[PDB]
Amino acid sequence: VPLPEGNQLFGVVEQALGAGWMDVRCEDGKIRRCRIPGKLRRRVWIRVGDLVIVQPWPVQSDKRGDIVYRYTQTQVDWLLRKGKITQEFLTG
Amino acid sequence: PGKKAPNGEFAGRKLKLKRKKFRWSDIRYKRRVLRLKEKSDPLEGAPQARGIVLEKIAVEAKQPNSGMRKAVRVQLIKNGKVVTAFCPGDGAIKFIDEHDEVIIEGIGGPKGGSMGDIPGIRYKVVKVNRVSLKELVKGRKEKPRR
Amino acid sequence: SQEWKEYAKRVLDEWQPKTKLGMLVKEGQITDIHEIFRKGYQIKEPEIIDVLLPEVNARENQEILDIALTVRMTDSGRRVRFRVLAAVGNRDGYVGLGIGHGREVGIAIRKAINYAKLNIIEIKRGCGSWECRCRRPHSVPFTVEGKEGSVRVKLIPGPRGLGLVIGDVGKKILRLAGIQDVWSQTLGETRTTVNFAKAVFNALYNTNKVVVTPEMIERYGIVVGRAMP
Amino acid sequence: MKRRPRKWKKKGRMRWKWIKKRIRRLKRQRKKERGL
RNA sequence: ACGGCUUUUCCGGAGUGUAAAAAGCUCCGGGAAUAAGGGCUGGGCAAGGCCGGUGGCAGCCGCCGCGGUAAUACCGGCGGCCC
RNA sequence: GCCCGCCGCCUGGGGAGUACGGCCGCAAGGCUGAAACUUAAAGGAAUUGGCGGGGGAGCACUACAAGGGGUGGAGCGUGCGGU
Ligand SMILES: [Mg+2]
Ligand SMILES: [Mg+2]
Ligand SMILES: [Mg+2]
Ligand SMILES: [Mg+2]
Ligand SMILES: [Mg+2]
Ligand SMILES: [Mg+2]
Ligand SMILES: [Mg+2]
Ligand SMILES: [Mg+2]
Ligand SMILES: [Mg+2]
Ligand SMILES: [Zn+2]
Repeated sequence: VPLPEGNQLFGVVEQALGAGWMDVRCEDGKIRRCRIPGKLRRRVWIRVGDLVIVQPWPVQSDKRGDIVYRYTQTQVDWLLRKGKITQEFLTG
Repeated sequence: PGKKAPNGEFAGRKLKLKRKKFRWSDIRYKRRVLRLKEKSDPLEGAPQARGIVLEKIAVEAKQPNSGMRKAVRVQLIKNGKVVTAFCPGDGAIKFIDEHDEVIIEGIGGPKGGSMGDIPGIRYKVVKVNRVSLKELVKGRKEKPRR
Repeated sequence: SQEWKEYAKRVLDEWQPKTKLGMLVKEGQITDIHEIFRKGYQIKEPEIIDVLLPEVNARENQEILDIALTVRMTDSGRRVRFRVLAAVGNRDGYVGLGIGHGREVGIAIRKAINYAKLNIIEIKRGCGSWECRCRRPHSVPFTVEGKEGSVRVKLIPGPRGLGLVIGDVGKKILRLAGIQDVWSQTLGETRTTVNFAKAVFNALYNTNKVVVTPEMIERYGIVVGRAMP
Repeated sequence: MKRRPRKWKKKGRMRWKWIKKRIRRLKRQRKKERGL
């Protein structure tokens, strides 16, 4: 239901680097080493290959970012019906 | 181990030499005489310092605490080094803007170092643009030049 | 004092002694507190002290030194036990120290007070400071030492009106024995209250082990037991 | 090397013998590069 | 709350003071009039088991430790303690 | 243990017996030996329990051994997960 705002955009989880760090491919072609904020790190489990909202850092907004929201399967289908996400983006 | 030596009436030189020799094993004495702190202190022995803010950051508390502590990076005017300073208060980070000038001092932990659940931070902010930060947090005053 | 005379009279009439010393006290063959010491008797009935030193039951003559709770581990959890360290005295020449255990605090306090009476001792007092020579029993007559566990205690005579220069446990114990001024030195772990109290108690007891001459009694004004004006 | 018998205790660490062997291996490499 | 009193201090004058001034000191007129803050409040360590917010967030914390929707420990009100 | 002598060594845990310098050895190596930074404990003796692919004693057809009858394969009755 929430949508990206400003620098926020859609991303796909690619690899888990441990220590609360993730690898996420964005919808423009940049692989970013993102950090999981503690507020949502203690509530929601996240696996490899999920759609999330990536907010770039105010400094060096090219390789580092944060993950601020994750969607569910029903939300993924709803976005697919709306026309905001495509099969190519899911499959990379 | 036998009796403590030397005890003789005419053995003063050896006794003084022994006491001087084993005093170097005291870490407090060694650092004062060799002036080791003055050699590595970014503040150069001052109680307070003035600097310019470069950016804002946040530091996670150590286990088993949880939370983010708001801090800033400060470049010192007197020698150009860069240090990290904590911003005390509830919502105090909102009164800091990049390129402001601040006054910092020690944070007050054990042995003149860090305290609490945020090791690695040794200083705290006291003034912002020549106005007390505690007032700004409480009110009673407005930050100058907007 | 008037309350305690009738209190001792009330206790004496309804008490049935069980030991030889209790029988001696009951029949009136022993009439003073000082007559039960220095002859090897065993003291097992608390009523003896109640009859001979009734004022140790006053609320101001009793002190609860410390309270602690200790744990025993079992497959059904933790079993808790209370340890209470207490002391009594007449503020003149006699003092006792005791430890009691119980499942709840009140039982432990009662037993600790009870055991303090059975461990009662008498001491010597005087004045032996270099800068106060007054012949009055306001301090220890000379330097004494005691120890328990890792704690060593040394007591040094002091001038009149100086106060008790010692930790609080020592303050309470010395006050209950009738001493007003002292200097002290310590070694070891004083934060272990039981050992600190026992060391002070032993130092007080060791005043009887120092050999003295009749001249010294006159010189330092040594008093054994009650001051007896 | 100097003796630290406290290091031989096994609680919370690996065996001292092999740490010594590893350090000696490391010191060989520095010495070789120094001679070049 | 009623009735009374004083003027260190405050306001306006005379003398003395001072190289000259200013302070200070002695008198005269008016009038309770002109005058209290800073830190702390779980233990160490004196002082609340009260109310309203926040909800592992924000924050506190010399050290030990609080905060996960019923917070004596964070923010605020009302009380209280030390100087 | 109480007393009379002399020499050697130690001063919270790590970094570290490391880096740099020097002497010795054919080599492998030996002796001497810091700092920046990091940390609230590390370490000792003893107590109560729980555990051991440690020992001993005892017990149980929801344990075995000696036996009798079965369930697991099919269709259906009913309860559970999932969809
Ligand atoms: Mg059991
Ligand atoms: Mg002993
Ligand atoms: Mg050792
Ligand atoms: Mg409050
Ligand atoms: Mg108190
Ligand atoms: Mg070398
Ligand atoms: Mg079975
Ligand atoms: Mg069978
Ligand atoms: Mg079947
Ligand atoms: Zn005296």
